[PDB]
Order: sequence, then C-alpha cells, then structure tokens
Amino acid sequence: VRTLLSVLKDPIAKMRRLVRIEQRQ
Amino acid sequence: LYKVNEYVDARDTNMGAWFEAQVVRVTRKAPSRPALEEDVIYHVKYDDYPENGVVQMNSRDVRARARTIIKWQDLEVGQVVMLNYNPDNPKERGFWYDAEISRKRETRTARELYANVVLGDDSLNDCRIIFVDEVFKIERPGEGSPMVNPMRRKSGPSCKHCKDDVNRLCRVCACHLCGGRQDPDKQLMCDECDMAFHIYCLDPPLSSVPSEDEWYCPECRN
Ligand SMILES: [Zn+2]
Ligand SMILES: [Zn+2]
Ligand SMILES: [Zn+2]
Ligand SMILES: [Zn+2]
Repeated sequence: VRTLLSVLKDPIAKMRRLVRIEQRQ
Repeated sequence: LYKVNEYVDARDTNMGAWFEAQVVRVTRKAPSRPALEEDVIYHVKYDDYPENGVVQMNSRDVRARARTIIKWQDLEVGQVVMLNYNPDNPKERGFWYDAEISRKRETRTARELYANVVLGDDSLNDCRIIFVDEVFKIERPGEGSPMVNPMRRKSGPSCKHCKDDVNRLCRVCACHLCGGRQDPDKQLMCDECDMAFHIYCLDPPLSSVPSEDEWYCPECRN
C-alpha cells in the first residue's frame, strides 16, 4: 500500500498531494 | 568539469524540470568510440529531494546552479532561459523549466510573458508564464565561477505551514499524529484524505507495512 516515501520521490505526486490536502473541504 | 560539493542544477529526464542539487562524486568513464571525449558521470544529491538519495547523472543533465535573474525589461524574444511553470495549473507555481521566449507584451492590467517550455517529451508552445521576475540566465559551460552562497529558488511543491523545514514537526507534510519525518517508508498513506501515519503511531500499531490494495485511516472508517 502507498507510502509517504513513494510520494516524496515523485515531485508531481508530492505537489498533487498538497493540493488535495489543502483544498479538500 | 564541475567540482565535488559544487551546487548545481540537475535535469529530471522524465519531466524536463531542473532541480537544485549538490555534487557528491565524479566518476570519469573511458570513451566507447574513437575521438570521443571521456564520459563524466556526476553522482548528485538533491537539496530538497534527499529521499531520492545520490543519483548518477550524465554531464548533459547537469549545469552550474542558476544564479543570475534577467529583468523584465531585459528579456527579448528568441532567448532561451530557465523559468517557473506548472503544467497542472499554469496560474499556480510549479517547476523550473528551460524555455524559449516567444511573446512579450505589456498591457494596462499586467505584464505578459509567453515562452515555448521544454518538458520530458518535447516543447509546449507559447505558454503563459506568470513568474515574470524570476527568469534565470542559463549558466553557460566555461563562463562563470564555482558556486561553492546557494542561490535557492522558490519551487512548486512546498508546505505552507512548515515551509518544508526538516527541523520542524508537521502533521500535514508528515505523520498526522506525531508530525515526524523519520522512517517515511513506514508511513502509510490514507487512500482517501492522503494523510500519512507511522505504523507505530497507529493505535493499535503495526509491525510492518500492510500488503493490501487500499488503506484508510481511522477517521475514514478503518
Ligand atoms: Zn493548511
Ligand atoms: Zn508541513
Ligand atoms: Zn508518527
Ligand atoms: Zn483518512
């Protein structure tokens, strides 16, 4: 299952996460 | 050739983007074809992607760290420069690309810049560039002076709250419970809210990372 390490490697996915997090509600 | 410890840029061949890096070792491999120069391989660490670790890079994907900004008024069409762009959201900040300036214009509302932006595949033509004051002169081989005073750049994926500072805890970036950045391999990623959790910070904890498809956090009903 997905890990933070796998995200932190992928610069796109890293960025895409942040947005999903910040603009959620 | 670029020295050990020299701050440099490194090009991610998958996406074309350039990244702040630091030279860890230089390996000089002998040529395959006659009258060809020796092949310099640079082993490099990323300033803000240490998780990647030390990576082997070809001398074409490495050039002296970008130091000089060209001013709005000084930019002319046809010029090849490094500038910021986000292929996911052009209004928002993204990554650092090489681009050829195509159109320059000054309306009553705001100053407009357009350039052909080189990505992993190919160009992207006449893109609307918004960070118009952060246009970097590309440091040409030969000219310059080793950067052993880092000229950092504001990059796209930063955390608003911890500024990606590794000496701060953060329950957004990192583990949602302790806010710790250690053992990121043992930090499960909620497949709903995209929050991170140490296996040991879970209650009850886990001893290792689950081998199932999806994983949800408690809040997300798991
Ligand atoms: Zn926030
Ligand atoms: Zn943070
Ligand atoms: Zn934790
Ligand atoms: Zn969740």
